[PDB]
Amino acid sequence: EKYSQKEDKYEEEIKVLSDKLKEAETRAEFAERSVTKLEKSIDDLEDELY
Amino acid sequence: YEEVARKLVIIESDLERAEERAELSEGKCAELEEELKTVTNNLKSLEAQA
Repeated sequence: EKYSQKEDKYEEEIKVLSDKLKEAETRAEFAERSVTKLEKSIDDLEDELY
Repeated sequence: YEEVARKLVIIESDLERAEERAELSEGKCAELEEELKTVTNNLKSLEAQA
């Protein structure tokens, strides 16, 4: 029973980590689009500046 | 003869009791072998489950 509950606690740690990972990865990939958008805008602004 | 005949009955009755205790302690030991195998198999089930 404590190991069934740990099966659930560990499964919950996987579920929470899966949700936190989906947020960290979605935020990382979105923020990486903000990286690429800021970077592209910086290159375009540099082409304009040039 | 009467002392050993009445004590023969006591000793036959104590053989019936010594044998009854052989049967009762053996019968209970065998019940405990079954209880033990049941809790050992339940323990192995719970241990396998755990």
